[PDB]
Amino acid sequence: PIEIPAGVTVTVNGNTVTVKGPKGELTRTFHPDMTITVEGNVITVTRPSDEKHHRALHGTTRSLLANMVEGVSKGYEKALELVGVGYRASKQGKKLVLSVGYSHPVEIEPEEGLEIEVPSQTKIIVKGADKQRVGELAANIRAVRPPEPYKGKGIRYEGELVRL
Amino acid sequence: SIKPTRREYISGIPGKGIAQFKMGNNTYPAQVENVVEKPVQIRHNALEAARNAANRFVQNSGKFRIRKFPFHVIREQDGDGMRAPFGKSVGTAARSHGANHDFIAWVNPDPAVEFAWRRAYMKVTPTVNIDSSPAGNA
Amino acid sequence: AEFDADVIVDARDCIMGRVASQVAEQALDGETVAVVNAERAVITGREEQIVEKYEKRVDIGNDNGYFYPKRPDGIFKRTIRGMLPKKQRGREAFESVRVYLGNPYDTLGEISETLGA
Amino acid sequence: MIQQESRLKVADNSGAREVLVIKVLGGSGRRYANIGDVVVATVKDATPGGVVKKGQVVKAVVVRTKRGVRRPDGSYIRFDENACVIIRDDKSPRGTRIFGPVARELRDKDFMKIISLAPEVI
Amino acid sequence: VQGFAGYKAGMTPREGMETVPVTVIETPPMRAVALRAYEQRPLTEVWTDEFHSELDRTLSDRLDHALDIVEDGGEHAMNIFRAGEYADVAGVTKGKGTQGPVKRWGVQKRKGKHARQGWRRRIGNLGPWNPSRVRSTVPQQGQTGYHQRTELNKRLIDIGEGGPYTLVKGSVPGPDKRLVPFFRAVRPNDQ
Amino acid sequence: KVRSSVKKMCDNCKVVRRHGRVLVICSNVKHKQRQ
RNA sequence: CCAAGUCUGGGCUAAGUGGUAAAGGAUGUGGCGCCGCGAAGACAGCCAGGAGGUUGGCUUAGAAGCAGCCAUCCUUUAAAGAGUGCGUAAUAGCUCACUGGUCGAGUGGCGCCGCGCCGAAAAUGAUGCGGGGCUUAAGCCCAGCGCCGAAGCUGCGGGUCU
RNA sequence: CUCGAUGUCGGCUCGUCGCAUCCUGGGGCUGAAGAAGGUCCCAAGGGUUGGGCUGUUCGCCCAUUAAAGCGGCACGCGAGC
RNA sequence: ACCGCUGAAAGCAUCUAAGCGGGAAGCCCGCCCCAAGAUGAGGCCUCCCACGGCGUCAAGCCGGUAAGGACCCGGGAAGAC
Repeated sequence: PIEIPAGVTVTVNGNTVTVKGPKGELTRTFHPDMTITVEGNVITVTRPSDEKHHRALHGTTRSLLANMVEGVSKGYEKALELVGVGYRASKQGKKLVLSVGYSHPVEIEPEEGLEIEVPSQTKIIVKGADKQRVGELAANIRAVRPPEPYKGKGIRYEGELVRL
Repeated sequence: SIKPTRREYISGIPGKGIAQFKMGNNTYPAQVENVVEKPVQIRHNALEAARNAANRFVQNSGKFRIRKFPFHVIREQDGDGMRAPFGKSVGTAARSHGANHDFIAWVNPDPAVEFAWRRAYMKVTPTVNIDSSPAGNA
Repeated sequence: AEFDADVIVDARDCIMGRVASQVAEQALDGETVAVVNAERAVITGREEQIVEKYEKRVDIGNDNGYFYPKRPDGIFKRTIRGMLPKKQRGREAFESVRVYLGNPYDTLGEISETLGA
Repeated sequence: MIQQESRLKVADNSGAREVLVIKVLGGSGRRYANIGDVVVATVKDATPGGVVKKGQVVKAVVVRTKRGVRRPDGSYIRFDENACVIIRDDKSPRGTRIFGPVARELRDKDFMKIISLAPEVI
Repeated sequence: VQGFAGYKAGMTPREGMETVPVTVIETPPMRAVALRAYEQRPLTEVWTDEFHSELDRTLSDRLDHALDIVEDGGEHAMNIFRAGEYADVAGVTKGKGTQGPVKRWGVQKRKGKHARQGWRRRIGNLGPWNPSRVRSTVPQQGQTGYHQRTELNKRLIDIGEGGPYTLVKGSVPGPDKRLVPFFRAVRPNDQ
Repeated sequence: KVRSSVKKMCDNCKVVRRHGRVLVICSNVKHKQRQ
């Protein structure tokens, strides 16, 4: 039960939903094992089960959709924290070049779609087009570089804490 | 149901050795209690014990009453080996006739004693049934 | 390659059961059934434990050996062949049936592949 | 070469004479004490109680073995004898002094200490 | 023919800087017979006679560059194998024959007090009571001397022509001089 | 840890189902409940 | 595989349970009763104070809910927390057990069940009997329906003793 | 079942399974900083040493080691000692 | 095992049924060693051409084709034969 604001070109074929937009050019999938919902100016949930089970099944799609959108129009953003009294980073090459001891930093690449940013060496973060494909990779590096909370330092999901 | 040789020739006329009945406190209505369904020469000892540990965790008002008590017993290894077996006693109790009035957690509003007994069941052995009495438990 | 047109059939979706069942049925009587489809095929949901059982055909290796095919092709091998015995006819009855992947002549593609497909 | 209870003299003065070979030092399996190598044996007999004394739990190394040592220089070297030197956990000799020559070896596996004390290292 | 190969020269070491023993190997270009491809259908080996004079007494790089020498007319000089390299060779065991479970297969024999007793060579046992008859496990006097032996990390040091021949890093060609040697540097690790 | 017999620590430690499995969860290394 | 309905009817399974196991657990799932309310516009999100005499007794060197043994009351007022809770040296912050705006139509609770998942580790190699089977797959429960199949019983005809 | 007969302790050799795993990797836990330990879940690949004294296994002792594993199969093996 | 992302049913959370990834001396592959007698006898190249007379679906009896092979001899780290 939602919307499809400005530009959300929507094509639901075979079970795939093709969503074209601004900086959100995206083609996602969407179950045939249920009921689609679209009307050119809105859209929503289809009851191919109405029953608790599948109920949620779409009770998820809903979001799913919600994603396509917000994703297709205003892309996503993951806020990362560079907390290292030694570690540090600042883009380099078509990827990131973080560092945190060891000896060989590392170059990481946001394959077509994903795209990282070095607002300022210390902190960084990613802006993709699919919260999905984002949060993941976004993290897949947030760890990539041990956050070890033994006493404070390392890659950490924005809004963390400490320890003892 | 093999039972013993007689109430005064083999082994009959004892105190069975245990820790008496009543505890907790009164209570006119509130029916708080415990019973079973299992059949078993209720393991004396195990028995005696159990119930007790019950008081161990509570203390005062909650009919820590308990309507059980063994009074007969088994026997086995003593003498030659395995053949013509005489008899050496040990371990009396009482048949928990496939369920029945166990002990009672009886009192007005004092579940602080229901949980208790509860702790009392946990223990025990043969599963046990958690229950209430005429009215329930308040 | 090309052959007769005697037992002209295929597969896909259906129930990887009675499926073969008759296959033979006519596998018996005295007929040749050359079809195909493998992948398309079908069989019990519970994929998972689905791909297990036949991986039980997978590494079921007994010194004395115990291959256990690794392409749809088989799956049907076993099974079917299962329907029959092992004295003459039966046997032969196993050469008389034949299937294949995509298409040579005018959930049933995962366990295999899975364990070999 | 040189294990179980093969015996070998001293060349240093630690206060020894000869020593039985318990274990070949290094790690599990291993079956051999070849100069440079380090042995886990004891006194078969030692002077009149210099500082060591007969039958003393010990640690010594390899420097003289008629087993013949093939020098990476496709060369060959051996001796009329088989014995070595004691040591202080810290691959460090005791004998204040040396005796019969020895072989580059040592150096290669640490010990100079003797390397030079030695009258002659072959 | 996908590879490169010839026979055993022999062994000897000598020189270097520390010194090192290898082995000699004979083989110019033993011509080029067709080439591996399963195109349009089943393709593998042809034969447009162009061989020796006797032979009718019996009448994608590796293989690729081949095309280079196998179309030249036939032959194909050996030696990319250059200065400091790791091919691999597959000799032919050695008519050693049928021997006792002794050398055939490592094993301790007749001990002392009975390590002689006109006693000796002969395995210890087979299978227990309940288990079941036998295993295809314990080898047996499994003849030897004929195996299609070979190995790995086969480093070649140098080569020269006067007669196309190769010098090797540690021999162990398996089979004997005048023997059938084939080399390669397969999934090298020293790479 | 306790594999067998898990039951709610911290006044939160949750009840989750992984692989039908039931493994305790709650904001504490001192709860890593699992069976 | 081997003869005979991939019968029909209406439930229940989403683990291959069926194809061995107990104490012991848990908003699994499906069917039955209870306490409170949604126009004193209800449980879970969110705004806020997150009340004062409560800082009482053993031990105090520290109970002063957030060491533990006993209390469990009063209040001026929007009501209240015998302050279940993470802590530290006791004190010192948050958290509902309290409700306004923003929604708005079903939300939390125990008894009764029928089906089901953890505990449940083994020695040659693997197992429903085998191939196999997930709303006639098929299992399991309750309903009607017709076919199989003994040398048993009818038809055929002979045997034989009382 | 076997007395019209299945030759029994330990050793030797040749081993083969198994996992409740001793060494070994992977993990979560800790009253874990490091390091090293403890706790428990997943994995058997490979591997798990010389002597001593004892008929012994077991076992104590000596020097190692990552380790110096528990147990099957008539506590495997006498038509093999 | 073990760790995460995206998110239902529980309008708040959840590695989760469905969607996508992380992660082991371990499985599969890969590295050597056979090996179609795997009766599904596999591929391919390079040779050899229709001989005789007899009743038959004579797919049966003879010269053959050094295509070709063999046997016998002489020899081999090939080897009991």
